[PDB]
Amino acid sequence: PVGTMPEGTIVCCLEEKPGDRGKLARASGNYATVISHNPETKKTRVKLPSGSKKVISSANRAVVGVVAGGGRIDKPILKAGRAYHKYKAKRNCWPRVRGVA
Amino acid sequence: VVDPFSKKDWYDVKAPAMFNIRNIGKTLVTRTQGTKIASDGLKGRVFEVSLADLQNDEVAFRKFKLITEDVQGKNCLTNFHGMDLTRDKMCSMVKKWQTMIEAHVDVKTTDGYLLRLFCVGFTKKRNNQIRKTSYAQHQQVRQIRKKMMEIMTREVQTNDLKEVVNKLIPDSIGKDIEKACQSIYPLHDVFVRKVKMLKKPKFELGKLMELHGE
Amino acid sequence: RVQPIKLARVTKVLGRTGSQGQCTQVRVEFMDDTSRSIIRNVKGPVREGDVLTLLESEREARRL
Amino acid sequence: ISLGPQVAEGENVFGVCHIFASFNDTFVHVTDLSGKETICRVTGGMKVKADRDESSPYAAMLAAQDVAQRCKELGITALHIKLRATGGNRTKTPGPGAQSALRALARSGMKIGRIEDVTPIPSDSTRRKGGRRGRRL
Amino acid sequence: TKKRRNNGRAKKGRGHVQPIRCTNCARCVPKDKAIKKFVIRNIVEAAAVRDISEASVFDAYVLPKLYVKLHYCVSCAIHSKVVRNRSREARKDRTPPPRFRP
Amino acid sequence: AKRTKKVGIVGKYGTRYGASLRKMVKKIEISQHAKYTCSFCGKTKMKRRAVGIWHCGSCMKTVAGGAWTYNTTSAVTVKSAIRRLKELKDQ
Amino acid sequence: PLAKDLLHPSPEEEKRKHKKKRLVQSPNSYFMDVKCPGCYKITTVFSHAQTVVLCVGCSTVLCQPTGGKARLTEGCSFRRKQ
Amino acid sequence: TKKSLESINSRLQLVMKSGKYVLGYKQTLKMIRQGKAKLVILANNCPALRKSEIEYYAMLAKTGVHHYSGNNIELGTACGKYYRVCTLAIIDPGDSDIIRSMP
RNA sequence: GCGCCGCUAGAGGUGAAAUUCUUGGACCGGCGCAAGACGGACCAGAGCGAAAGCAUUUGCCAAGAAUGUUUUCAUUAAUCAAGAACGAAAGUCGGAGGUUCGAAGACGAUCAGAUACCGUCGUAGUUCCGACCAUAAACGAUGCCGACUGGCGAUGCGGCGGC
RNA sequence: UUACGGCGGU
Ligand SMILES: [Mg+2]
Ligand SMILES: [Zn+2]
Ligand SMILES: [Zn+2]
Repeated sequence: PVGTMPEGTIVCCLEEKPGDRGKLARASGNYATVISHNPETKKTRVKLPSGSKKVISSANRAVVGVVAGGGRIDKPILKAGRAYHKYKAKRNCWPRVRGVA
Repeated sequence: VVDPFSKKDWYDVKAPAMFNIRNIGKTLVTRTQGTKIASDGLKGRVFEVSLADLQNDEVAFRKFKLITEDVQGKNCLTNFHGMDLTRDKMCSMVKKWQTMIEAHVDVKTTDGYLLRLFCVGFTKKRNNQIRKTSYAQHQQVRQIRKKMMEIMTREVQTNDLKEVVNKLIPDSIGKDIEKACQSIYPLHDVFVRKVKMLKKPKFELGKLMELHGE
Repeated sequence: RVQPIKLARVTKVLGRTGSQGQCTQVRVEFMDDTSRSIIRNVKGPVREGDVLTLLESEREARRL
Repeated sequence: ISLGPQVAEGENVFGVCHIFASFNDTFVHVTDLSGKETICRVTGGMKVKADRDESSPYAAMLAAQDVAQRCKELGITALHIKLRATGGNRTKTPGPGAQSALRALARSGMKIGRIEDVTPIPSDSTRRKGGRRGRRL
Repeated sequence: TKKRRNNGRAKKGRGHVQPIRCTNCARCVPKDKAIKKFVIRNIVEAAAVRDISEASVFDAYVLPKLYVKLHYCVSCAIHSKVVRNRSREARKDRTPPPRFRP
Repeated sequence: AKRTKKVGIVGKYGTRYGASLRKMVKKIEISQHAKYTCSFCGKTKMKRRAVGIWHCGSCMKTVAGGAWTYNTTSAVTVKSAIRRLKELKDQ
Repeated sequence: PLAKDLLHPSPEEEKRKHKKKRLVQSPNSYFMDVKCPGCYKITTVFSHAQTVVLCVGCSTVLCQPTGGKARLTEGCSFRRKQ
Repeated sequence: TKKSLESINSRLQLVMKSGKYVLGYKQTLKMIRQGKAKLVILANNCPALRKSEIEYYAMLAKTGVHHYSGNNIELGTACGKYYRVCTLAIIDPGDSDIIRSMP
């Protein structure tokens, strides 16, 4: 739990409320940093991957470290066919026709 | 409209029993109004006090820190937090045409009080010396600096905090690494420059009340 | 805040000053002790050894 | 009778006084011995209406008077001095309103203990705002 | 013409020195061209010595000094007149001016 | 032989896709296909499985690392600071 | 000094030059006889030694190699030979 | 990280030049069970239960274990050869003092 | 920069001033934490390096001059078309970082005009990694090797000799 | 703080 790790540690997959089994900063390469505990009114703040800092509970359980799979968006998709295969596994959203067209 | 200096009341601050003058001064804090109690509002206040308004004859260029850890009614009882030199003395002793040597070591006592020690020292121009530069060679410095941090490693790791800071008022450590280095190169302004505190051992309340004992 | 309008006798005149030759530095003594003596600047003709009256006594002399 | 500490005639209580005498303004802020509880902060720019004179030595003079007229009013009776410059990246000399705010604090009924310079000196950091060829007036 | 034998700078067996910055104008100068001045000015401003010691809580208090090192670019060393232009034969000396304290 | 002179691994893309984009891939692509020395068995058998998943040819031990390379520089900076915070102050 | 007879120098001036640069060159080394304390064995050790010389029977260390000229370990019996 | 770790591995290649030794796992396991092995050296890289029984046999044979700070490919070049070696056992030091060192 | 307190309306900045920051409490003071740069004073007509260049400690690695030498080899050398290695700062591509400073830019000023100096803010950049680029007032504006030709005091590193 | 110019040949 984030009430025991000291300030400036690097955290992924932290619960946004106690018991939630892990919600914040989950995707590949992201991490969250804890800052500024408050030992009375037990509640700490963190630094999310959007840069938005957010005060959460002090007993939010959370796994130490950064997510594996980082650097994933550095390589270009580089052609339309490998973007077909990228979104075949996710949803039905890929060929986005311009609304002007 | 409202005066905030009516809702404050003056406490008074005590020193450890190892010092001669025991009564430092008079801090103040606001009164208790609901949550804001008048006992955490003044723990952890550092009282940057020198020796000469805390001893009877000892020098003024050495100051101490004395964090409050407890309040016992009106009294505001303190424990040692660190020392350093005043900066006017700290740069009166840094002159040209001498080599300044310094060392540092992280030592804990036998009492659970991990400290960080800073010591300095200056090569000495001799009494019949005619040449202007009394410089040391670099291997002489590396074995002076090895000898400096070796000695205060011992004279903290011997016994508890109470005899280590009491070593400090006397400031012998600097005299001992004075005498034990002048068969390598002669030195003369050899002080423990700054002492910094790193750990507190669980704050046993009986240990503080011994340090404010007889 | 309220000061006495104090009179003070001059020692040696420290020459003219004031970028037009208009002010003279005088070093007055405060008529009750000669150990207390501030350097100040007056305009007009002086005559070493006389007494002039300060409207307010200690502010500033000429130093950059 | 809520204001004033418990002193006899001869015993006096100390508070440190921060003389931040940089350029362009002057602070004659005074506080207690631990340095946490501000007793009376007054500033040289709060007692002129000219803004050239925020760092004038005369503004520092009457700023020291009111902070001595309020300190002595409360029950704190003698002062330690902790003069600053700007320090750090900037200049390290005190401004014009250093000595006059310190001398008027001695003439206007206040006792003085330890004085010590406390301006921030770095261990070689933080490139200075001038450019390379400096400010060219 | 080469004006001075060293080039205004005290480097001989080097290629590069630390650059330092001027005090008032913050200009980048090398450490060995810049005009240095170490100042041991008393912090009490001696006109106000017999005005604070009678307000002191002591009977003999050794006043702290102020320890400021100046170092100037030569563009501001001449303008603030810490150095003066010298004649071409009275120039070949490195000896500092006499002190004259009392 | 010296078969090609600039393109190297991204000659498989041919004359397509751009000049910066083929140049941008040929660092990532030589990185994701390399055999790395395994830190657990010493052999050069860390071959990339799926993205972020790295595996030994012998001793069969799967390490979850970076996407294209075995140690992300952001991962080593964290691990060097995590073990700092564990020993410093001891929580 | 237009008439220094630079074929006949004094031996004092000859001693205080380099070991090269002399009118005839000659080394500043010598050989020395050293009685180690407690044996009959005279050692014939070279002056500017570079090795640690050990004695044969009473095998203690005799000299230490140092910067120019070898420092003998014990204060010992000692003479310059030839 | 500067001057004097030529206590451990420069004494090691000395024994490689002079004395006698075995390299590899099942050679040392034979030498340590018949008492002829004087000092076994493990890598930083060796698997954790293999380390636990070589240390355990040295508890039985009353021999020394040195935990070489280095990889198994780093200990191999420290031997002076192009293998990788996790475990060795020296059975006869030449004239150095690896055994008469710190353990 | 961010917490938590303290007191109060200014703070900043300039030759002056304004843009700006501020009772959702700024500046100031105190204690804590974080991050990235940078190693002050010691620091010199000191030192090393082929040149560029190099300053916080301890520590694996490999190198180097100088000195010492009654060792060794016995001309192996010197300069060098071709061809190579290294090369400040800025610059480019990609990746981490992003405190400070800050091209561009925005605004304030000052000016007859200000696309400038002066001020607030600020992108690229300055920091690390990898790949490039090979130019500088890269200067001692003096190629390298060799010899000879006045003196004096001093310094630095070895060596030797003495109150 | 602001201070910009002065036709050609003799
Ligand atoms: Mg489209
Ligand atoms: Zn300047
Ligand atoms: Zn493997």
